[PDB]
Amino acid sequence: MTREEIKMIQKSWLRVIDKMDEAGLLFYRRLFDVEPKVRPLFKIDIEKQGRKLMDVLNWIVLNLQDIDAALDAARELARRHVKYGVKAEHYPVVGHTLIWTLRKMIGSEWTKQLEQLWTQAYEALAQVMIEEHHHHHH
Amino acid sequence: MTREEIKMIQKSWLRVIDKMDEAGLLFYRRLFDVEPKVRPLFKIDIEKQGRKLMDVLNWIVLNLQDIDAALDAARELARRHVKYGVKAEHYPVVGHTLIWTLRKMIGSEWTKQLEQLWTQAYEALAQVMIEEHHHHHH
Ligand code: HEM
Ligand code: HEM
Repeated sequence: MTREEIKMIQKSWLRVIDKMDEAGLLFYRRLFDVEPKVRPLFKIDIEKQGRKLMDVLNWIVLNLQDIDAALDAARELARRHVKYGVKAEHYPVVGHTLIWTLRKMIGSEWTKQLEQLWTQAYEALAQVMIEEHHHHHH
Repeated sequence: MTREEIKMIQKSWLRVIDKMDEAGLLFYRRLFDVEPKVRPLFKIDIEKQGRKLMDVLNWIVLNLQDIDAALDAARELARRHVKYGVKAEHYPVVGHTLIWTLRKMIGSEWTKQLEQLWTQAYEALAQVMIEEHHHHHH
């Protein structure tokens, strides 16, 4: 997840916080209208102090903030790559070669699911590093 | 990222480690055949001690292990949800309602990019929690 991405997530979260109570009511009312069967899981007076919307939003945001902080190490790695002469345009071919090599080495135990997981993991990490390359790239 | 997912990633990583040197050579040879222009970024004798494949694989795996450990808190949250009477089948509607509410509250500042980021973040967290529900679900 890139810095640009977490920034726009945080900004939209702040927008909801600004209208927190209104947003929370809207969430409950929509939830119970689309799926009345979950209504009994909540207090009869749940609108008065329940915070379902924020419970979910805050968990997401707090988790993403932890992941973003951890990715500072990847940004440090990218800065080293700048110094190695590596450019943002080089990341796709390394990724393709990574998957090509894994497919070869794992053989008949390689699966579409594995290919997807490794592809998504590489692509996400590469996107963080590419974002850093762009900042130093003169 | 679910426990099932990180397990299959780790298993495939162990398979590569078993043939680490062979895999590393294959990676370099493929890389330089598809993109000879990156060859000068590497030592003339890079096959002898370079570890590009493992450098990338290990970074991915070590990052994913940290995220998996952090997700123990989400599994704890899911266990509480089991006790609240929540079922795996309830997660989609909460997610749809989350996005519906954000779209409403954010209005003309809501974007397809924001919708995608929030959708993916919710879906991923929900998948971790659903996996836990399945274990307790009698
Ligand atoms: C997600 C992608 C990548 C990851 C996780 C990664 C990881 C690493 C790591 C851990 C090192 C060891 C040195 C250090 O920590 O600074 C390294 C070195 C290096 N990487 Fe990467 N790298 C990635 C992408 C690339 C790309 C796209 C290239 C382009 C050719 C590249 C070329 C190099 C070079 C030239 C070195 C130093 C020379 C060497 O180790 O032989 N890397 N990389
Ligand atoms: C990713 C999805 C979800 C997240 C992050 C989440 C988060 C939370 C949190 C932080 C709490 C406060 C209590 C605690 O920590 O145990 C809570 C309570 C609760 N949640 Fe969730 N939840 C999610 C999905 C759901 C779903 C799908 C339902 C189904 C209706 C649900 C119903 C409830 C109920 C009934 C409570 C306790 C009663 C209340 O707080 O009013 N949650 N949830």
